[PDB]
Amino acid sequence: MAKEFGIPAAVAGTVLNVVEAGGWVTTIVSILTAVGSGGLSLLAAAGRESIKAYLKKEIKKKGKRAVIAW
Repeated sequence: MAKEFGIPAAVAGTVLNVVEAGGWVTTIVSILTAVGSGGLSLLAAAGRESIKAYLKKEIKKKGKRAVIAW
């Protein structure tokens, strides 16, 4: 999230913790839109897939720590 979208670690970790805790898509969308261009770019990258499901799969694929770095 940091390297490919410029999203800071504190925001990225919050978002992924919300994902892992089973939080709401609305919460994730609000945080990402509020962080600006980087969050908008991550939302764009998800395509039509729920941003929650997309990040959940990224965590399964790479591990949470690496998703934060990404």
